Amino acid sequence: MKQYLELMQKVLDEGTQKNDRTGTGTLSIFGHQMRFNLQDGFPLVTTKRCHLRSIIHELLWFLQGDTNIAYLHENNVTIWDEWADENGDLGPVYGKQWRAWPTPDGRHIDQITTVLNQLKNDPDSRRIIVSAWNVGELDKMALAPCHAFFQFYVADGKLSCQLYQRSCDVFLGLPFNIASYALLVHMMAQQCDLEVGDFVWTGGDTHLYSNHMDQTHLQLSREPRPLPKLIIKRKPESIFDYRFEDFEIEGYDPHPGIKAPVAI
Amino acid sequence: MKQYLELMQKVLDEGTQKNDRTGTGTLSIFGHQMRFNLQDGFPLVTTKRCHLRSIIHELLWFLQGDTNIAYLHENNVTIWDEWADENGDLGPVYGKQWRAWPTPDGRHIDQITTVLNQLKNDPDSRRIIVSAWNVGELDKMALAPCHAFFQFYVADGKLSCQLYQRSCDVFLGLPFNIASYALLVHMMAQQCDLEVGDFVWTGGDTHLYSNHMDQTHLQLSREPRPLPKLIIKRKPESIFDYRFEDFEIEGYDPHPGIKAPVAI
Ligand SMILES: C#CCN(Cc1ccc2[nH]c(N)nc(=O)c2c1)c1ccc(C(=O)N[C@@H](CCC(=O)O)C(=O)O)cc1
Ligand SMILES: C#CCN(Cc1ccc2[nH]c(N)nc(=O)c2c1)c1ccc(C(=O)N[C@@H](CCC(=O)O)C(=O)O)cc1
Ligand SMILES: *c1cc(=O)[nH]c(=O)n1[C@H]1C[C@H](O)[C@@H](COP(=O)(O)O)O1
Ligand SMILES: *c1cc(=O)[nH]c(=O)n1[C@H]1C[C@H](O)[C@@H](COP(=O)(O)O)O1
Repeated sequence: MKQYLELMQKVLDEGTQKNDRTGTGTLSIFGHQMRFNLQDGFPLVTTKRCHLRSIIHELLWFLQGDTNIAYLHENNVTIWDEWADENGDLGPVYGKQWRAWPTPDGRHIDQITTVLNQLKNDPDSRRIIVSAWNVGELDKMALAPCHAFFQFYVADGKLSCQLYQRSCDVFLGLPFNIASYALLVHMMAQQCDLEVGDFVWTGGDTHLYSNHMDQTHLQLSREPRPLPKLIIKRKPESIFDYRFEDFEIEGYDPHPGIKAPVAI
Repeated sequence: MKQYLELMQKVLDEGTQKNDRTGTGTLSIFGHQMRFNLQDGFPLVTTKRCHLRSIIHELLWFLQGDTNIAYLHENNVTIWDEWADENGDLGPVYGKQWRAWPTPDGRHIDQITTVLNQLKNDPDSRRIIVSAWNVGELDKMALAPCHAFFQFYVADGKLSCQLYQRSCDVFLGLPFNIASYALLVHMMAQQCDLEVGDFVWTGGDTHLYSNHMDQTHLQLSREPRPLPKLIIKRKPESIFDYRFEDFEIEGYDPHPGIKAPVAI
């Protein structure tokens, strides 16, 4: 995508060399924003082939309130393998926080149900937020939340969403993240009888790993193609009733995929 | 300031009319980001006279972990009066969350001290964050956190900070929020022996209240003056030991003040 390739180039041009947690080294910038008019098409990267099944299953897994990779494995999704324990658990990550944020007194808050009811009963609200950044359970998570905070917004019958990503691996994670959130907005809009608006992505530490330089240069030489179109084939009784089988992508004609190692 | 005045014009140029919680009505845009290089000068609005006295006291109050307006009152600051109860309490708002975020297992996390330790021992960390968005305690708060989540970053010996403000009253609140955080960055940098970098402001629902329109156009007809300079006269033993008297703002020649009603 135009704005994705531009960020990719910006990181190369203005990035500072940093020794990161993995000891791999990164080139990074701090503070960046992008906006995607979802009406213009589904923001799935065309300069390299991305696989929807992993994106879709991870999102459905999140909405289930699940934190164990078992489900992901039943569907051949291996993206979280390197951080799960002997028992396949990742800790109280995204899924647990979305559906059952634990209160200090033992209760649990379901942020997704709250958000649904807000979009339906009070769309003008400036508090339609979901946060995965639970400070009191951070030490129990396999990896701290990358996409950690998002807010919904409704104007002119259109639903927009802004994500704050504290840490962003531009080559591997960013394409997944954008598509995952674009997808959720479509599901939310469908469940709330709203049209899709914009997806605004805001990043904190935005980086390119040193061992992704070749892959980046390769990708930067490819011309972006027209964005695909998402089609939801069924309308479930609720936001928790979607299945992988309900999503179809039309007109996705990307450039060949590019392989790259993950920083553990 | 140039960045601030451009934002106002943007809200006016592409904002949508929205109804709101206060019943006032607003002109609103969703998603915006601006950057202030702190080395260029202290970002205190010059197109209208701002009162640094209240900005400073509110910040020291936050750092103390206080949520009762008594302290503010003994210092003649009345900015939080309309939301305080009979006892002057605001509930577990900013001060409490920054200094004592309650965990489900009975602990309390001091996010300010943790951040300070991170800046000293692991400045390259991508997790130097402070969150006021405690989902489990939102129901006890007089008003949900407007400036809800901020992240620090270090590069080239300079300290940067990005704030995600979920709701923003452009005319009244924003000048306060910008100066407040720029002040926090200076204090943090002085404690960690770092230079001041950039302050990146990101907003969710950014709006102008319907009853601030005349004031807004009056302000926009003014030319910004040179930014003032911030001088810290002492280096306290801890970030919690600053006093109002340690700060001095020089070269501040603002245009006349413009009064506007606050929406409760
Ligand atoms: C974001 C996110 C979720 N995640 C989780 C997640 C967890 C830790 C991380 N760590 C680092 N260093 N970068 C990441 O982007 C990252 C992402 C992902 C994990 C792996 C792949 C990945 O290896 N992608 C391959 C496809 C492999 C496959 O289809 O199985 C690719 O080339 O695209 C993508 C996303
Ligand atoms: C942000 C923030 C902190 N706060 C708290 C705070 C709480 C609720 C809010 N509610 C609304 N609708 N807008 C706000 O900006 C806002 C701000 C402020 C509160 C009041 C003023 C205010 O009345 N502005 C006058 C100040 C006069 C005085 O000093 O007493 C001004 O002309 O600036 C500014 C900041
Ligand atoms: C985390 C997972 C995700 O959804 N998106 C991402 O891009 N990432 C990346 C960021 C970073 O490279 C690594 C997480 O490491 P850290 O916690 O920031 O040190 O995965
Ligand atoms: C809240 C407090 C602050 O520091 N700064 C702000 O700009 N505000 C504003 C935002 C909004 O106009 C109102 C809070 O209302 P709501 O919770 O968003 O409905 O005060």
